[PDB]
Amino acid sequence: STASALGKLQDVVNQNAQALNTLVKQLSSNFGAISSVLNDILSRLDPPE
Amino acid sequence: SVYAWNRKRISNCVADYSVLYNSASFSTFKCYGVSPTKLNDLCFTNVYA
Repeated sequence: STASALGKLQDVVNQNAQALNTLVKQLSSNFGAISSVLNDILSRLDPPE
Repeated sequence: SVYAWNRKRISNCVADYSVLYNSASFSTFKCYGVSPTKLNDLCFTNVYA
């Protein structure tokens, strides 16, 4: 009947999932470049830049 | 005129930029975010002139 009896295990799972989610989401930052997608900047500029 | 620059919208077209590239009639031919020779591969919409 009583829920939330297994706390620590759920916390572990949530921590891991959150770490993966933020790692994936980090793939969408310009970091100071012109775009966050690599194929485009490959097909948009010359090798020097 | 110098302070009333003419503005033109170009859309729904097909145009070859190689005839513009090889032409020597332009004293200065300089691009910023796109390689001049890549202009016939990727493409966009709503060109401003």
